[PDB]
Amino acid sequence: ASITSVVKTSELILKSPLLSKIVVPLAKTYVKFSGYRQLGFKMNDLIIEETPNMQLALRRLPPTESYDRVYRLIRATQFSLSHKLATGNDITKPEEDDHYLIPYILDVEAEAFEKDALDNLEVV
Amino acid sequence: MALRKKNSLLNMANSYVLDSPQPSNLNYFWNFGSLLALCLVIQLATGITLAMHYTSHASLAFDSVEHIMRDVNFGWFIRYAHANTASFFFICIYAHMGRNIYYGSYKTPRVLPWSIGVIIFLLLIITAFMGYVLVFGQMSLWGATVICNLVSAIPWLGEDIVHFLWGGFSVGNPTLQRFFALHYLMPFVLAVFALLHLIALHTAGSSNPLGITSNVDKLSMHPYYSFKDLITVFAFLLMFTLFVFFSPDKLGHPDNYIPANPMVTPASIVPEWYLLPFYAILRAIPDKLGGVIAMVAAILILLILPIVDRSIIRGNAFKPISKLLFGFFICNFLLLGVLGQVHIEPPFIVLGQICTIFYFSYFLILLPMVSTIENIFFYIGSL
Amino acid sequence: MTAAEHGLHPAEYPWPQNGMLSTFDHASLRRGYQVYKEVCAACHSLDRIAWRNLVGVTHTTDEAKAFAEELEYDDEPDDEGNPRKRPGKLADYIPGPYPNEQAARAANQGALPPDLSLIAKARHGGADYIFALLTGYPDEPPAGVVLAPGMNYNPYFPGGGIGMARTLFDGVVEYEDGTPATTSQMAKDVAAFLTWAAEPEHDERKKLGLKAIIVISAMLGLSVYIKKFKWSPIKNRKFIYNPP
Amino acid sequence: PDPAIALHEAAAEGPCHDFKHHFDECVERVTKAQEAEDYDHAEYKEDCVEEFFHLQHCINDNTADKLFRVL
Amino acid sequence: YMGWWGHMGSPPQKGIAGYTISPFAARPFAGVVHAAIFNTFRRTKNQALFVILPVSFFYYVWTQASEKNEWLYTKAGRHELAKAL
Amino acid sequence: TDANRLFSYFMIGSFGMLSAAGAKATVQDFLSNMSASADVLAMAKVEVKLGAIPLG
Amino acid sequence: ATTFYNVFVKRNSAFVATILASAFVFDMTFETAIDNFWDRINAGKQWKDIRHKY
Ligand code: HEC
Ligand code: HEM
Ligand code: HEM
Ligand SMILES: CCCCCCCCCCCCO[C@@H]1O[C@H](CO)[C@@H](O[C@H]2O[C@H](CO)[C@@H](O)[C@H](O)[C@H]2O)[C@H](O)[C@H]1O
Repeated sequence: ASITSVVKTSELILKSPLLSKIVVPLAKTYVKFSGYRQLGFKMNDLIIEETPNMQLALRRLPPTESYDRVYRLIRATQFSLSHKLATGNDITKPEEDDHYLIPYILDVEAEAFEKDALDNLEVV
Repeated sequence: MALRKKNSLLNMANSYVLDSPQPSNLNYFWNFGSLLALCLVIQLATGITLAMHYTSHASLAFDSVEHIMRDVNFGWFIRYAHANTASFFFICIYAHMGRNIYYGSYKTPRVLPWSIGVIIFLLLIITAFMGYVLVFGQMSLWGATVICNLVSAIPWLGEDIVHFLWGGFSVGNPTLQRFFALHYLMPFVLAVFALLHLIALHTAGSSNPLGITSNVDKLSMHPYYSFKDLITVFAFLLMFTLFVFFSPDKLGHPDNYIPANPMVTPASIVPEWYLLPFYAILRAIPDKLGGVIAMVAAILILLILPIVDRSIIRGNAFKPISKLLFGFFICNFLLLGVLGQVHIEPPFIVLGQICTIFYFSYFLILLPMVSTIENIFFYIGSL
Repeated sequence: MTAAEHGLHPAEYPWPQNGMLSTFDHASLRRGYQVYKEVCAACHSLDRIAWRNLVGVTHTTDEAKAFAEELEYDDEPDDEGNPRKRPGKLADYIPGPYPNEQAARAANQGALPPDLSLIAKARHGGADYIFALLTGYPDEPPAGVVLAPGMNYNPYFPGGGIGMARTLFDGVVEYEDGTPATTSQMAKDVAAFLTWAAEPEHDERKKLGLKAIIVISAMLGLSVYIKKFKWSPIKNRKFIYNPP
Repeated sequence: PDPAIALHEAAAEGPCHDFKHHFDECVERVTKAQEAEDYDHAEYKEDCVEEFFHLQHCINDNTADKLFRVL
Repeated sequence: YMGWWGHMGSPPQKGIAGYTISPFAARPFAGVVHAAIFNTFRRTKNQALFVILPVSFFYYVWTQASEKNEWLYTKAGRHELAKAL
Repeated sequence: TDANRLFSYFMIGSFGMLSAAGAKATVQDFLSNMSASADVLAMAKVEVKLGAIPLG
Repeated sequence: ATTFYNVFVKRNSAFVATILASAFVFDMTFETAIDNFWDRINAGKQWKDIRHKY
């Protein structure tokens, strides 16, 4: 699934009051049980990157964001191999779990999807 | 420049076993690949040795296996090693496939090593099936009979193909001699495909338990994974030892110590344990051709995992719902295994059908739904 | 399936050879051979065992040669190409009671007594099944069982009706070692002997297994030390990050 | 004599007495049912195999070790 | 998607200092007892439900099915078996 | 210290030693399958008459 | 310890020679040890134990 898909569907849910009332609390619990924050990751660090689109989005990250992501990946790899969890400031607090990458990938995909559409245009 | 890099031949070995850059966080489930290579080497050594003492002619086959047991120096060991390692080969291959499914090893960019992997699995099944026939005991003969008759389901030409495979009108000497020749060949074919799936993997490298890139943090294959592989090699050899020396017949069927008799049918004709889930799936469909299709589809459906998994994240480490679904899928696969060896009786008939539906609905319904929902939960949950 | 169709499952008897470190009792093996020779051999062959196989297990070279030399085997034809017999040698296989299946079945009301060389491996239960079967003929079949003609009731046998009658009765054999030959004793001895016949490598296999277990365990322990030693620089790695 | 004769008898009267009774009752019923006419043209003929198995399984559990101890 | 040593395909790394000590300078089994007890307990506790729930469910299913099957092939189960077939 | 290194080489050496002894046992037992099997060794004796054989 | 290291461990040629010589000794002694132990735990049961009667 494309990030675009996930973002659009999420926006449909967040619009509907009923839907958000039942989905948002579930999503927050899901995230708590997921436990990626306990390895000091941000959600966006987990997104599959071995794709042309994602490689382009990562190249467009600001250098600071890019350097910090490299560190979080290396740090999490060290926790993984040691069978430890993050403690203290290494734990990602909910307020630090920012979607730093989502804007970049949404722009990359916007162009890619428009290109596919326009490759199929029919002069009327 | 170091010789290991300069010389083209040495460099190929170097690229796979020494300088090969690995993730630094592979867990013990990444050790089944080398255990599978170990099983393959043991099977080649013991298999070629048994071939020096075995006679493929139906008048002598069963007796040649007894001669191996009784007269050949350490023949008992070589025979039991070969027979038990066939079981261990399947334990390791199921573990390896289990690892791959849990950690999303089938996702891009590793679709090709996974798809070649599915073929390796089919080749192992055929290899092991043909090897079992070679003993020419009661289970050998009757197993061959019923499995080869599944080909009769192919429309129009089905029966003709069966007689072609047998080289006669029933399983007999021609079938045994051809199964010997093909059993000898198939492990070499299998080794080639095993090499192909590694070469295909080398473009992306190994995945890792976190499902993120390891390009940031690599370790040489040697010495780290060399020495880590030794632990599981010795754990494997301990398990091997307990079966081969202390309980060599635990995984076998007593009926295979009775010489093949085309007249007498054994009480229950069951495949070897590792084929039992596929046999349960076949029984579930009442139609002959239906059953065969289902049974083959149960393996070929693995090829669609890259498509039906809709997750933006690789693997299950961080996906609580996917982990629960995976648990149910694996346990259902074991229940299918058990149901493959019960009698066709109430209430196991309907149970087998329910378990078969669950097996397929994992690929076709549940994984696509669950992976879609988890995508949304990750996004909303972290806003 | 009904329990009758399966057969009653035999008790787990404490055989001397049960036990990772236990061999067969060779005195029982010798006594079991004597039961085979005097009772079973009337109807059952032991075709996979040669006289040489007894030597240094149950008998000395001389005793086994004496057994072989009492029999006549087919020799190579003489100079006019006529058939000849010779006395047996240690290389010869123990000869069976019948020339073919048809003769065997004719002598046993249609039933074919199996060869006993692999019977301990060819039946679920092994020695326990052999012992249970031989000692488990009730005096009277359970009320309601209809036996087919030529059949005997035995609950251990699947279906209950076996073509072999009870054959072990107190004192059918006189053991050469003075052991009281009760039904139970003879069944135990012959079951042991037949288990040996099915798996004669048993004793050597378990001793080599002991050696393997010890070596492999030590290697496993050392491999854990060596892995931990080599991996410690990776496990112990620490980072300081100063964001650029 | 066969040590098993006495051990089996002891186990039947002792720890396996409930099973012994059931087998006995069953045999009584079946013999009586066979005694009655037009038994041969009945649909269901009861046996006592089940009860026999329960008794034998019980006797074997209480005897196996004791028997092999005296051989 | 993977290069080789020197050009692995990592985004540029800067600002991380890594430190470690020699295998000969380290105690390989330092803190082994604490790990073996407390670390294993934590890791196991956190995964327990994902094993227990499916195993227990499928064991219950099997137990019920096998007990019914056994009962159907007794004398008592004659009638229910006749209907089932 | 030399004592410190020597200990770890003792572990490595022991491991090499058991691997050497285990490989030797494995190779010897396994290859022995190719030596004459028990039945081959059983063939050993032949009696011949001499009365029939003419001079020269 | 220095002495031991310098003689048996420092040169790999010496280390491998020492390992192989140790393997030879281990192989011979372990054989003998297991033989005796096996004979004690299986006493009176083996052919060698009853052979004298015949
Ligand atoms: C005079 C006949 C006769 C004697 C004596 C005899 N048997 Fe048998 N035995 C048979 C026949 C006939 C069968 C086949 C029964 C059947 O298949 O219904 C048989 C079957 C068996 C079976 C296999 C039952 C099965 O599971 O298929 C074993 C084991 C056996 N005998 C062992 C022995 C032993 C041990 C002895 C004596 C110490 C013995 N027999 C003495 C005639 C004999
Ligand atoms: C003879 C059988 C096989 C052998 C010897 C073998 C060997 C290996 C080895 C050595 C690796 C790299 C190390 C590892 O991850 O364990 C590996 C990886 C892999 N194998 Fe296999 N394999 C075999 C069968 C299979 C099968 C049946 C499949 C799939 C159905 C498969 C799919 C894969 C995949 C996808 C990977 C990459 C996993 C990853 O690192 O993320 N293999 N295999
Ligand atoms: C993937 C590799 C292999 C597998 C999984 C495999 C599996 C098997 C199995 C299951 C049997 C039946 C064993 C028994 O119950 O007795 C068998 C028998 C046999 N295999 Fe293989 N085998 C493999 C490779 C080979 C090779 C390379 C040879 C070389 C000829 C070979 C030769 C034999 C022979 C001669 C027998 C019959 C003798 C016997 O039953 O032991 N095998 N094999
Ligand atoms: C695993 C069994 C061990 C035997 C190895 C398998 C034999 C077949 C391997 C050859 C197949 C070709 O495999 C290919 O080889 C070359 C060089 O060897 C590797 O090339 C890699 O290493 C070399 C230097 O080590 C670099 O120049 C290059 O940048 C890098 O990609 C490829 O990553 C690998 O895919």
